[PDB]
Amino acid sequence: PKEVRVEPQK
Amino acid sequence: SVLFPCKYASSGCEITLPHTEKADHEELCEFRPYSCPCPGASCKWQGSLDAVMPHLMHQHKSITTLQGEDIVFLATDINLPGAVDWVMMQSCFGFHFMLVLEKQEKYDGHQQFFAIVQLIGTRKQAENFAYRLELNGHRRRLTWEATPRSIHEGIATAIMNSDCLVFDTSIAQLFAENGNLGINVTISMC
Ligand SMILES: [Zn+2]
Ligand SMILES: [Zn+2]
Repeated sequence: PKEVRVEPQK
Repeated sequence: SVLFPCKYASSGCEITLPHTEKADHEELCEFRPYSCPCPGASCKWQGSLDAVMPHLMHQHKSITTLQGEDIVFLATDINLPGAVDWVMMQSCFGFHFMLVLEKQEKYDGHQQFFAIVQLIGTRKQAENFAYRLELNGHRRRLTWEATPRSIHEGIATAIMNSDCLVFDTSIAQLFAENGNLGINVTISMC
């Protein structure tokens, strides 16, 4: 059930 | 009653059909090339299904994968101007699912968000799954549940038809922390 910081595609 | 080979016979189809049926099949045909399932119009790649994951790994290195049926998709910097994209992968039930968040320019300074999940697999395989997207905030919760699209189909039509999780900037602010949006993604089998 973890989390992932996702940055914009760029 | 005259029968034509599928246009993808050269790739291995073996289906032959009446002209009345030919295009309807060729649109659905498994031997149809897959286009890159990443959001935006930058990558023009095409290939077979088995080539998709290696492609994503070679050309889209920044895309992170999480194992689990129940994860948090944290989109950072959602208020940063322009139309933008977020993408990650979720691995469960023996498959990979691509999670996509897309920000579009709407009528005035107002922008709209579209969030959707695709199966890295065929349409038939896609039918065995359901996904749930959850936005959570203070004393609130917005939830969308549906059948994931196969990347064979893509998401342009779904997004165009609002057939996914749809919300705009003002909605986004209710659920955002900093400039970030947490999306709960849960996959299950039908
Ligand atoms: Zn065919
Ligand atoms: Zn690509």
